[PDB]
Amino acid sequence: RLEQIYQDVILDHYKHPQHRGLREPFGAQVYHVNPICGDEVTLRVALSEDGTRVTDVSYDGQGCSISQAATSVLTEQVIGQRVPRALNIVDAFTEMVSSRGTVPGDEDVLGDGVAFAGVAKYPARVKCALLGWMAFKDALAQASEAFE
Amino acid sequence: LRLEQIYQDVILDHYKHPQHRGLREPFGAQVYHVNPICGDEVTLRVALSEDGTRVTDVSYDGQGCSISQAATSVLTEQVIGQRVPRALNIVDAFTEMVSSRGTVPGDEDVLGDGVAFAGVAKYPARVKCALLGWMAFKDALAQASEAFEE
Amino acid sequence: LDLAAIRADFPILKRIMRGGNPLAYLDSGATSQRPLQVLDAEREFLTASNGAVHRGAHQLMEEATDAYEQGRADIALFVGADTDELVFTKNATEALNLVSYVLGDSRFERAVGPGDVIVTTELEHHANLIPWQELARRTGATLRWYGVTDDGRIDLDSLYLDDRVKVVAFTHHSNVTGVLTPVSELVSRAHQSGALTVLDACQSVPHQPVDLHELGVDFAAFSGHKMLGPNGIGVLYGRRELLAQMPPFLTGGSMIETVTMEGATYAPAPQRFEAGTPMTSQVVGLAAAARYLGAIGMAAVEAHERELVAAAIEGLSGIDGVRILGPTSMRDRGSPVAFVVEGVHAHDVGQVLDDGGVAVRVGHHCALPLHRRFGLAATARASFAVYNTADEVDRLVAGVRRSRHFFGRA
Amino acid sequence: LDLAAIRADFPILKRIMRGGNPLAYLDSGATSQRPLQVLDAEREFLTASNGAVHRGAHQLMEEATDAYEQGRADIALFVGADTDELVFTKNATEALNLVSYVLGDSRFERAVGPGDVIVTTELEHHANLIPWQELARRTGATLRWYGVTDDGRIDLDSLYLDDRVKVVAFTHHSNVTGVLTPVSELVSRAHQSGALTVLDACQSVPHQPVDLHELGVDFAAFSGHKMLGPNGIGVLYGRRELLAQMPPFLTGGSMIETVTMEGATYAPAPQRFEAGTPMTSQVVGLAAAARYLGAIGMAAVEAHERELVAAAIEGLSGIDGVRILGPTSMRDRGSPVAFVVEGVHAHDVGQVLDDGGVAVRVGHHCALPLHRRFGLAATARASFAVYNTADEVDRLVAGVRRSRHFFG
Ligand SMILES: *Cc1c(COP(=O)(O)O)cnc(C)c1O
Ligand SMILES: *Cc1c(COP(=O)(O)O)cnc(C)c1O
Ligand SMILES: [Zn+2]
Ligand SMILES: [Zn+2]
Repeated sequence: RLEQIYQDVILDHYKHPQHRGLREPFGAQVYHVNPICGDEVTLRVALSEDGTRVTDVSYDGQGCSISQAATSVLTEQVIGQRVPRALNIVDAFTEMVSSRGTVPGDEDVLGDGVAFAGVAKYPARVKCALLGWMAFKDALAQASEAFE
Repeated sequence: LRLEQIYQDVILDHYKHPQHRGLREPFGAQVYHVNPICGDEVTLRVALSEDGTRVTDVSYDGQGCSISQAATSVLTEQVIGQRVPRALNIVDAFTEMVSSRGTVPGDEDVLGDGVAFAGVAKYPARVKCALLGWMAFKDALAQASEAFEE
Repeated sequence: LDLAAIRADFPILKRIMRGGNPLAYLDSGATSQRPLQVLDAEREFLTASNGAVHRGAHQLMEEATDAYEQGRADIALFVGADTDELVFTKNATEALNLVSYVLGDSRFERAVGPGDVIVTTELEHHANLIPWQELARRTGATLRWYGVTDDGRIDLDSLYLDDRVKVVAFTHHSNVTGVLTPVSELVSRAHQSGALTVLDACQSVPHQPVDLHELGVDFAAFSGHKMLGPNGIGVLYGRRELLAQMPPFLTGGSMIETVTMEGATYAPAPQRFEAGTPMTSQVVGLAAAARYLGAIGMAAVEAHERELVAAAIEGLSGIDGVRILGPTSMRDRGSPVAFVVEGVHAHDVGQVLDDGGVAVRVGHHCALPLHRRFGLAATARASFAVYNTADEVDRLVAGVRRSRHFFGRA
Repeated sequence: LDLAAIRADFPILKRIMRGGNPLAYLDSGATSQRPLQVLDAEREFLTASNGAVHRGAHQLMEEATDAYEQGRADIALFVGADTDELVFTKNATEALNLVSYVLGDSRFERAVGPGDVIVTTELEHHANLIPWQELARRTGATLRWYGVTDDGRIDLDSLYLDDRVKVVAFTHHSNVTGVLTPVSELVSRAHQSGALTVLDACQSVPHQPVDLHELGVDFAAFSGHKMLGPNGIGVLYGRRELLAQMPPFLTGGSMIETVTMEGATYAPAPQRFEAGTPMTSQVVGLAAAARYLGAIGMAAVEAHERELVAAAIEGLSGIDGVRILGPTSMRDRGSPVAFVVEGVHAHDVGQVLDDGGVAVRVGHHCALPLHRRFGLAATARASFAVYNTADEVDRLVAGVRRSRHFFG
């Protein structure tokens, strides 16, 4: 069907969301809201003892299938990764969803992330998809500042 | 010639040789009016008779275009010596003619040389030029009448 | 009403949307569509008579000035105002800001200060809330508000006015609950303290007969682009006697009577409130919109919209887990219909509707305090115009049912 | 440039006036005429993509939002700003008012108060004068002004360095004398007191290349309807770093970050300064006007207008008893040409020109203190646009001779 936008990976993460619920420890906490009125997230990032790897992404808040599925998929891609590799994946995701139909995304880099390719064609919903990703980007930058 | 139809001889004559120019004493009211069409201005006085029933003088100074200055000159010739209510009726006939967009030619029996401003009406921007002295007079007359008794 | 003939006036209504279906535009609450009579009145002006207004003395200046001041007169007749009681702004929001700033100006005898109370409502669009918060902030006045009833009406029991109350601001017609407010009661109450009334009429002027003299409000704001008219034009109504007492808000050319480097004196109303080149061709368009609606008849417009609203409430009410924000009756109610789908986020409901070509607004509709009062982060909102149909309401109901099936709720 | 091709774009220029002559429109300084690309860009948008901007999430909202923000990008490119440094207002006047109100706001660090000085100029249009008078009235700041030289230029020798100066507001390009101002010197002087600069660019943006970054001004205002664009759209430029520090002016929907009954927090610039539904179709039309002018090229527009201006100055100066208000020299000079006819009131001069189909403005052109400085009640003003012609200048000169004959 012409949804397509609503891919099985997206419905799957919405029904069965990964890493939901704020956990401790954490090194920074952020609160982000969709410019499109109706989605929000509180998101925590914990870093390793040496500050080099993301050990946890925990979050809460309410939103649409696309905002909540995007945030679940984020946590799957980024937890246990080197900070620079986490940063690269966020850039890859942002480039794909922001491209209109133009960038398919690389599944080696994004994993289930590429399922959000269909959203690019619907620019109002791109903001739904980005909420948790830009929230993680904020919280990561803050957690790395915290570290030193 | 369209230009001659707005700029009638009476207008060019009063413009070139204006009547009752220059502020005089005595007077009952003084007003200052400015044309929204930035460039025309009048300081105008009205004197009433001892019994308050007649306009005995209209004195004025200021600066403006052929139409604003000619109209004030013609105004003074029409209302000097007239009963206050007759002066008021003459002003209303003048305003109705020039505001008429050319549908009212005016009655020369009521307006005299006033009728020469008929051709102004179809130039709505120039209507404010013609009305400057007449609305100045209407204001000053109502202030001079109120001033009188007491 | 000849609905087919009216719809034929609006070129956009023929548009095939990305999913393959003709547009069903149910978002006139946000912005209305334009009939050819409006588009053509503005284009004819622009290609024939475009010149400066009230500035110089050439032929095009006279035609433009005639079009501007006749448009003001046409719009005043439509809303039961005198010509001189209308002020043109960029939007209704600016109209409310203008009142909020003049009410803080030391040169206005009804200016608010410490000890004074400004009253608004928890029902309001943000345009009829934030400017009052800012007026309170600048002056030291304080802000109070009516709450909202469980059926989305102004709760008149929630606030007692007292002599400190100087301003009472409220909606004529809610842009979310569709409630028609009790104007004569609120005016009567405001008058017990000699308070000024400010009426947000953005959703009344396009949808029902409006007579601003009758309503007896001090100020009213409305929006051109919601009543079939151009973008870039809002309207402030002020009682002639109040406008005459007010200092200017925005200053500049055309609103002055004298000027030196040291100071200025200001023109009479409404020119006092119109600084700089006005939205000349947009006055022409909005006048054409007022004449268009006048010719249909606003009673006939209201009756048609009320039929669509009632069918929408009936159809959505019949879906399991759908609830209306606002009355489920038609008592003192019009457009729009805002609703929640249990288990389906408004963003998802709106995406499913849009896939069918049905355009609804999703979010808080610029009325977040209202949503928060009902514990809601967003609603879907079907608003209606004279050009909408019962068949489009059926498509709305089908799309909401589809959104429940698609998201596995049933 | 193909002048005949350019004129073929403007339906109104074919009009036959009441005196029986084709229009000679010499009043673009008050408002400009619209080419088909601008009329059609707006109408195509309204009949296809008209939806709310940044509100909801349906297809028409996406198209309307794309058109709004692409229009902001197109206009910013045209004036050498970044996209995020342009704020849409109903007119240039409102843009100068916005700055004049934020400069009195307790929440702005650079706001003025008692002991502070605001500087404007005696050359200014009223839009760049009255808001400074009002800001002085509200805050207790002092107003001062540059004077005008005998040739109608800003008199740089008329004010001196004063640490109290916090705001300097000045024209880029006079709407009466046509003088092009020494922006670089005025900015350098402003910086010596840490003053903010406010550039009135209403007569530069339509008439010459403008690069607002290059100019180094803090703020600039210009008017859509003067640059072949729609009515109802002005632009405020503000340096990014400054807009970020600035509290809102108009408040309401679309400009908030959070709201409760108790208070609100505000969106970033430029959304912070756009309260309520914007002039969405007018942005589309103004972007089309910027593309139109950009396709001719603003150097080519200025060269053409300077040819017409010189011909007007030289032809009118050839009439006994006709005086220019502003320089006869073309040094640092462009549109328009304001003049007095000895012994013939400006209203009578304009009426004779109008009888011949030539539209000029008569009066003070919204710059009364400038006229007063020269002891003038009113002037006639011929202003020039890319569509005007040498033959229209000849008709202007002929009409002014006719006015001398008719009244002389
Ligand atoms: C036109 C003009 C203004 C005012 O612009 P609006 O669009 O009328 O508000 C200000 N300054 C100058 C120099 C102008 O020519
Ligand atoms: C649309 C609307 C506003 C704002 O009008 P704009 O034209 O966006 O400025 C204010 N109040 C209500 C009730 C509205 O529906
Ligand atoms: Zn969402
Ligand atoms: Zn005159």
